[PDB]
Amino acid sequence: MQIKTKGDLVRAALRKLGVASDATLTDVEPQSMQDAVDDLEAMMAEWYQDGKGIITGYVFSDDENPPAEGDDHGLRSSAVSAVFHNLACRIAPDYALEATAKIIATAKYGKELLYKQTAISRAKRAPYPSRMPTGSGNSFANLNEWHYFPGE
Amino acid sequence: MQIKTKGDLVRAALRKLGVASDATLTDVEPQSMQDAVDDLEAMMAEWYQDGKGIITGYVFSDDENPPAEGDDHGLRSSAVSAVFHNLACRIAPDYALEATAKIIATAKYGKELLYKQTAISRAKRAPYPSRMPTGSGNSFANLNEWHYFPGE
Amino acid sequence: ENRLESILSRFDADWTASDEARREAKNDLFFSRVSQWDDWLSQYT
Amino acid sequence: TTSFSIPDVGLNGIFATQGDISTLSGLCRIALWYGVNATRPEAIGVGLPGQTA
Repeated sequence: MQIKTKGDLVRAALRKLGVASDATLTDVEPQSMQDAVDDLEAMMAEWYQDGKGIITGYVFSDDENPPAEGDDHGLRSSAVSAVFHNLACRIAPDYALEATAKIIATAKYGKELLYKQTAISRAKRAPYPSRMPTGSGNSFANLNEWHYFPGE
Repeated sequence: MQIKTKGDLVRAALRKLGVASDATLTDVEPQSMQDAVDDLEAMMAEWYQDGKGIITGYVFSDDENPPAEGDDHGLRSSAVSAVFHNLACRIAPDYALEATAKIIATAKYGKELLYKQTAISRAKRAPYPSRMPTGSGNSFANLNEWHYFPGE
Repeated sequence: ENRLESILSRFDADWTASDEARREAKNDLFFSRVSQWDDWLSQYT
Repeated sequence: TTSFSIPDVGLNGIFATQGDISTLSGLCRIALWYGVNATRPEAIGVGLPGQTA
C-alpha cells in the first residue's frame, strides 16, 4: 500500500474530495494539513472508544515525537480505504464542500467492513446460570459433585 | 491530542463552520472567541446537569482564573470530536449560518457515543422487593433467619 | 507381615472399589433428606 | 445469646448474635470473663538456666 502515514491518509482524502492532488497546480497549506491530521486523530479516537469501539490497529501519536504527520498509522491493508473515505467525509465541510454520494456510500461500507470481524468476535454466548443443573448424564461432573453449573 | 484547550475546541468549531480557518484565509476574531467560549461553557453546563447528565470529564472554569481561554478542557481523547461538532452546530446561528448535514449527523453520532458508556453503567437492576422470600435453597440465610430479602 | 498393614490394605481396596456407588448413595440421601439445592461447589456472588 | 464452652480448659462464656437493621447481615460476639490470680506467690516458682555473664 502506498498510503503509509497519517498525512498520506489526509492526502488521499483531499484527492478523493478533488481539492488537492499531485496533479493540481494549487495545493493546501501545511497548517490545513495539520488540522486535517487533528481531525483524523479525533475521528479514530472517537471510533476506538478506549478499546470498546472499532478496533483497527491505529497508533495514536505522542507529543514527544513532534509531527503527528509522518507517523505510520499502523492500520492493516484493508482499513485504509474505509479510514480515508470517512476522513474525506469528515473534512469536506472545511472547504465549503459536501462529499459526493459515492464517497458517502464507500464510507458506510468501509466502516461496516471494519467492524465486521470485531462483531463476529464479540458475538459470544454467556455461560450457564448458577442455578442450572449439569444433568446426570455428565457422570464425571456428578461424581465430582458438580451438580450445578459454575456460572459467572 | 493536539486539541488540549477550550480555545482549540473553539478554533476547530469555527474551522468546521468555515468561518475562521486556513483553508479560507480568515483569522479567529477575538470577539468571536469569547462568545464561542461562553457558548461552550453554557452548553457543557447544560449537558452536565449537576452530575445527572452526560459525564465527559470537562472542567468548568471558575470566576477566579483570568482567562477562560487557555485552560485544558479535560475531556477524554474520544470526546473532542463530539464536543466541537456540537459546538459548531450551536454557534452557527451567531453568524446567520447553518451547519451542514454532515456536521449535524456527526454531532448526533458524537453525543450518542458520549452517553453510551454512561447508559450501560446506569442500566442497573433494582434489588429484590422486601416481600420476596429467599427460598429454602439458600440454606445459610434460611437457617440464620433471613427468610426475606431486605429491598431498597 | 504387619497386621495393621494387611487390615488397612483390605480396607483401602474395598473403599476404593465402593467409592462410586457410595458417592451416589450419599448424594441421594442428602437430596431426599436435607435439601435438593445441592450446589455447594458453585461460586455465586 | 447462648452458652459457649471453651474447650480443653474448664470455662464457659457467651456466644451472642444479632442481625443488622437491613442489608441481610449480622454480628457475632464470643465473650469470656475471667481473672488469673496467684494466691501463693511464695509457692509459685521459676527456673532460669544458663544464668552466667
